[PDB]
Amino acid sequence: ESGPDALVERRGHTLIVTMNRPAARNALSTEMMRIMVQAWDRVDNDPDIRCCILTGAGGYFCAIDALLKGRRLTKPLIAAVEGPAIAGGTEILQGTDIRVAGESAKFGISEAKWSLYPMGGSAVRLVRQIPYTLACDLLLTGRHITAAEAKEMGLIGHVVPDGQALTKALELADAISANGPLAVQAILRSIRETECMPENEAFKIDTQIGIKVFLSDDAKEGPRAFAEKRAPNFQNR
Amino acid sequence: ESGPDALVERRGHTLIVTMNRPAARNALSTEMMRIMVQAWDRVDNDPDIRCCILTGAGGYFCAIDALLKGRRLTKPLIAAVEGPAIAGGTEILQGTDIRVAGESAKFGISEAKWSLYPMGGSAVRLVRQIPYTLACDLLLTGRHITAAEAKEMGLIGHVVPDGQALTKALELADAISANGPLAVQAILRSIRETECMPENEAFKIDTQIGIKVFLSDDAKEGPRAFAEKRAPNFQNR
Amino acid sequence: ESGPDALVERRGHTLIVTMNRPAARNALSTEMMRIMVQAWDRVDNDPDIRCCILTGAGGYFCAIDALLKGRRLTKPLIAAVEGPAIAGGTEILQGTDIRVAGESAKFGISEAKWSLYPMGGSAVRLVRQIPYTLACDLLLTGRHITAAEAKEMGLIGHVVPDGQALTKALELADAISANGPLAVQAILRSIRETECMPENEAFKIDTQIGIKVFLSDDAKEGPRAFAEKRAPNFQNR
Ligand SMILES: [Mg+2]
Repeated sequence: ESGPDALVERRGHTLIVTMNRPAARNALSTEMMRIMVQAWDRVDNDPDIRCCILTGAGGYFCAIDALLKGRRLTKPLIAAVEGPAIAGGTEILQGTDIRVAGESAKFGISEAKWSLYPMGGSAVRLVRQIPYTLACDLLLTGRHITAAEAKEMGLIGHVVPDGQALTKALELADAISANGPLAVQAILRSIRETECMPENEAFKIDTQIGIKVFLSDDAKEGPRAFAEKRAPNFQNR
Repeated sequence: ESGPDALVERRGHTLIVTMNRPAARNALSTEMMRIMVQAWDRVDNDPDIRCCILTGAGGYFCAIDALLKGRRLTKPLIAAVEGPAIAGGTEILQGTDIRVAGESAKFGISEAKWSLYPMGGSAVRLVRQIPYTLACDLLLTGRHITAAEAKEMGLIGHVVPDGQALTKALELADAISANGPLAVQAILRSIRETECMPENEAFKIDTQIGIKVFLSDDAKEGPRAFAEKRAPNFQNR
Repeated sequence: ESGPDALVERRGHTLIVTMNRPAARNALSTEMMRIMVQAWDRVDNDPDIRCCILTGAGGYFCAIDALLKGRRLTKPLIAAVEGPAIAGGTEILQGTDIRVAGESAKFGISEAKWSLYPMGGSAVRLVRQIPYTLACDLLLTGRHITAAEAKEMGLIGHVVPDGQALTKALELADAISANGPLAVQAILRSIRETECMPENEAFKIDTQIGIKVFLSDDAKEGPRAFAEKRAPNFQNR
């Protein structure tokens, strides 16, 4: 209806991306997606950004690519879900790392009800992120579930009262942003680089990623801060 | 004891396969397995079948291949488990997609207690379908668990009062059968084809499978039905 | 402070390894790690050992390699966790198969708080062992969780009152040790050998491992014992 189809805001080291078509339940638009991709590039390219939050306006969530298919942000992405996260909203959710929902949020992948296909990658990701039979139930029946059920399935990690999803997400982003950005981002890189590698092969990649972190200046600041019984002040190097 | 070792029945678009040796707790027989494999071929070859249900007779579950090892049905398979699903019964369970159990059902892989090995593929599948340490507990101790515990582990998705497992399974099959068969079956195909592929490689397979669905006639009927605010009438093309 | 940095004890077929630096919250030392690796070799080389338990002394857990990175014991390993299992303790935990914790135990991977990296392999293993978003929460925020929360996540399987973790672990080891060691160890071998192999390829490895078990003398003793309605007496051959 009014304004840009996605808003981008900054809060400390956290970049907040708000899908903003509330009159259309934040249904994806091409302008919404262009704003999202450039925010994604901002997250990757700005060393001052340590965390990203994805949310929707107007009591809905959503009902280089869109749902981050073929691309994943190099910094942590927290979903703050209020209200419906159906179809596109649940596919996007699987491209986020940490997941908070309001109590009244709903999840579901309804594409097959209309003989459509989930193009956002749910048929690849969902069985890898929650127990197989629970994933199959969602993908094949297309039924909608509550936030409580989603947490029970392991699809999200936190359920908060309605309206507090963004608040809790910002608490989590504040904890991430206070951690060493080089460590946080190396962990993500390892998770992605080692996917579907048997662990003896994966450990070789993971060990080299880790040793690189230990060679940083920030890896000296962390221990110094702990010995000086004070909070660390990381510089992304 | 009496009758064929497996019964096959039709209910709408759903084919129902009933392991039928209740005097022997539906222990697998070669005649039971031959009847199962030809029912499986019926599911795959009959475009009118959109869903399959596997259950057992007589208050037991079970206590191209048997437990669908080396072969998986190309259409969704729902387990309706009443009573014991031990050893063979829990291996078969892992070849099904959606899983309903009566409250008094029991699960377990007891082979190692007798220095036997689970030949139905549990040592491959189980750690991939539920959390690693829960899978290890089952496989290495051989202990039996309740339906409630199985749902807690993510091994099954639904627990219903005793005797209602098939009823709930038929509700779920009715929802699947009302969905677009080309979409439902492409999702399964993607899940199977992309297994253990890193997601950037998997997404290429998954995208092509999906686009093929969108090119179908049924993918036009689904949206037309929604716009005409009516239920869709799919033709498997 | 006093005594060897790790104790090794035997209870029937079970070898018990106790990280023993309680004054330092059982923080890993090089002497602790040397004692652990030789105990590991004992587990692998002694046919009389059928199960191993890893625990810590003094109401802490821990706060060929250390956390079994690059190496895994060929026999089942049960963690008995009392008190803090932070950082090193939670990485080690992921190299164990069956997991018991006292009610007051705590888990967490805090490395990133100090811009350090989890060198024990958590960035590879954790997302494979529990739901993706729960793993990401732990690894990226570094926050600590209770034993109840860990069981909810699927990170451990059993929560017992404080002080009873080793007792429950010994119950579980007794059940494992009574099972056929050739079967138990083949299951582990299959799990490890088939990791990240698509199941149709994995099943070929898993079938050959299993058939080898069935050719053993113990695979005849198990059925004979059941027919003689008596407990089996396995000889690891
Ligand atoms: Mg997995």
